[PDB]
Amino acid sequence: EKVYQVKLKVYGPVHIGSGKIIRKQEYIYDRRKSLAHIVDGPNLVKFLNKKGK
RNA sequence: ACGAGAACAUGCGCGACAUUCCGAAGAACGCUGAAGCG
Repeated sequence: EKVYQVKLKVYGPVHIGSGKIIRKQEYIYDRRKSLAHIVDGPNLVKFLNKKGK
């Protein structure tokens, strides 16, 4: 059995899904900075509970 | 005034000794998190 090393050169963006979709409520979108902060829900909820927010 | 009268078919003695229910054996074969775009 022969073996080879596959080199996938990405000429177009590739999205292998994970079965999980989030909405703009779940994560952060700084439009002016144009950056999306992916956050985890439990930490945000506990932070808001600590801050009373 | 019975071929009769007594007279335990009895005594000591382990169904016991040696033994692997093991030997061989892939829970794996195929399987794009993807299709349409409203």
